Amino acid sequence: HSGLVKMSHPSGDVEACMVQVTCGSMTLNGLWLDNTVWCPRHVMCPADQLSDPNYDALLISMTNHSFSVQKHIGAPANLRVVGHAMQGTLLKLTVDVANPSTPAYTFTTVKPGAAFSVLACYNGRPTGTFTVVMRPNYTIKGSFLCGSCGSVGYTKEGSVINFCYMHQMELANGTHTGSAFDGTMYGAFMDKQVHQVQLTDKYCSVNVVAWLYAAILNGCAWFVKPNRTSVVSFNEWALANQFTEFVGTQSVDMLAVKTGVAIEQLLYAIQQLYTGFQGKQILGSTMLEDEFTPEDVNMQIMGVV
Amino acid sequence: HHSGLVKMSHPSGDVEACMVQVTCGSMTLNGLWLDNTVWCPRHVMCPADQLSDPNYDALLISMTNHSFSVQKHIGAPANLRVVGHAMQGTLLKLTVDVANPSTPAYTFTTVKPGAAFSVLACYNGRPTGTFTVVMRPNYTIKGSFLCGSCGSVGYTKEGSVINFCYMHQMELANGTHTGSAFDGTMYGAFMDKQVHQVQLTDKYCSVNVVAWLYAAILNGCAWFVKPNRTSVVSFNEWALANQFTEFVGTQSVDMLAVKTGVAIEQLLYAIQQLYTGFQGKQILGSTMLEDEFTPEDVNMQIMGV
Ligand SMILES: *[C@H](O)[C@H](C[C@@H]1CCNC1=O)NC(=O)[C@H](CC(C)C)NC(=O)OC[C@@H]1CCC(=O)N1C[C@H]1C[C@@H]2C=C[C@H]1C2
Ligand SMILES: *[C@H](O)[C@H](C[C@@H]1CCNC1=O)NC(=O)[C@H](CC(C)C)NC(=O)OC[C@@H]1CCC(=O)N1C[C@H]1C[C@@H]2C=C[C@H]1C2
Repeated sequence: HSGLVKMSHPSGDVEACMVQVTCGSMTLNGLWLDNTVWCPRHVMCPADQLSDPNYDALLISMTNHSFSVQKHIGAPANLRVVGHAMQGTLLKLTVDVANPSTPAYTFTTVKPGAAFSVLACYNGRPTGTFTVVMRPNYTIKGSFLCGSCGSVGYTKEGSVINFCYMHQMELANGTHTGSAFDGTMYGAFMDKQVHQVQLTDKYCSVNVVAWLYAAILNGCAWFVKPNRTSVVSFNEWALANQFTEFVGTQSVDMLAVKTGVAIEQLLYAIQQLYTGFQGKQILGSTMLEDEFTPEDVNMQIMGVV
Repeated sequence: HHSGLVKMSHPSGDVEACMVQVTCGSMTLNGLWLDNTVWCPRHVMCPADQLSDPNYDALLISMTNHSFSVQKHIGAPANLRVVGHAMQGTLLKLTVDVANPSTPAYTFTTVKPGAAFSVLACYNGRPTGTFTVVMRPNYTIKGSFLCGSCGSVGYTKEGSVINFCYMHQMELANGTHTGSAFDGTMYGAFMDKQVHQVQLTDKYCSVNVVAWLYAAILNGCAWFVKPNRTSVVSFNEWALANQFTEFVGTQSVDMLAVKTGVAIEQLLYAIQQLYTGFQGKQILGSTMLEDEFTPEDVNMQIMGV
């Protein structure tokens, strides 16, 4: 065993922020921070109108009294809405009570290849947690059912929660996408119930490098050769072979120092392994793995945060 | 026949009233003053001899409120007292004792590749020029910035609301530029330190090339239009093999297709042929594909939408 698992942040601080938002006949989840509740704006749309909503007119049609916000877990509460606004694909509802359990937090956009934790919620109740990597095509391979919209994704730096994702939709191929908290959708997606052009996914090269380092840290290094491929040369190759371009980080550099294996050795290895594992395995796998980040490998195997 | 297309920025007056000079030690740059907050690049704290690998966490802890001098030069001049300081990603959040009386209605958003925004280029807190750029697919912009321009801001405008999307940070080796969003993340994989950085490959923005071909058709230049069509799905496979972004249609593109009667798929086919060479002909005075004008630019400037 590699010692790697899909590891999420503990979810308790975020659980204490989750609420149910109802607007007429629709209901979904919201995030209660300070005096604000964030939720997907399509809670305003009638179920027979999700294909072509005019969110501007829907917002005008609403009053503060049109929204009901309920906290179900912990100490239950019904929150009076005293203001409402739209930002991109999210609603910003102002409530009369500040969440007493508001954690230290920021809003940040997550980048392709980076990992974050998701708290899956239904009717304002947390039901599970998992971690995903933002794919190069700005989808995530998640697990979301009807009623999950408004479920949140986040990272944590120290005690500060960095909210990066609010769930909106499932694509035809079964992957998922949603909004950052500036209200933009990830990728080119729109929050309407129409089939949409979803872009080509790629192998995340930096994460494949991290995984090969995890294998070396486990004493599995049959694929390591003296041969090296430069970052520039690898990146020209990656463009032709459905890999993201490799951008080194201090986290990757720490793996290189610990193992004594240079990044360029693993970039050469990836080019060979992409043509076939030749009947061999790496960490029990016969294919490249890009769902573990350099930070994952440093933390889980080396204890370096 | 001049197309009627120019690089058209928003009037800058609303944003000029928000620019300030921020000085820390012997480093100076520009800041954005909204309500009681001044945003600026965090490398204002870094000594000029330390920019290659700054310890920004240690630098921030060493500062006091008195380390920062904030001055408004244009309009009604003022020297603003800093009463709090914090770091959000690659930006500093300085709290000042007086709210900007000229704060416009505003939001913070992230701009996506191919989208246009306006830039107010500033030096020592003084606006000096305005221009418009499109975010490149490698998350750089083709700007015009010199020493002292950091903290210059980019924005779009929806109605009277200014959507701030960019704070200038650096110039890359190839002469292009990049910066931060106001969540503090750098665009792309870039880091705000003075070191060599991998530059991802740029691509043609297919949606903008399509917009430009519609501009040509609207101007009576339609020799490249044929009955032949390429589907979006087929074009996007071709695009990944030819350094184009994948095409995602929008309502703005659809408006161009309806006005001209030329289907998107006809222009996707045309792009594929034109990319191999214009065969000695010109389109709107050019012998190569143009991707610096958006569907919205064409709708606004040519059809007057
Ligand atoms: C919000 O809770 C919900 C989350 C979804 C539900 C299933 N899994 C999820 O992650 N979001 C939606 O239902 C959104 C709402 C939009 C953004 C206004 N719609 C959505 O995800 O739609 C998916 C696709 C898009 C086209 C479409 O009709 N459709 C639904 C599928 C499901 C049924 C089988 C085929 C169609 C109908
Ligand atoms: C802030 O005012 C300033 C704006 C720059 C100045 C020139 N044009 C701009 O856009 N920003 C900087 O000086 C930053 C500071 C960093 C982020 C701490 N550095 C910067 O822009 O460096 C640019 C230099 C000069 C041109 C160039 O290629 N380059 C990058 C360095 C790094 C590699 C080693 C030498 C070259 C390549």
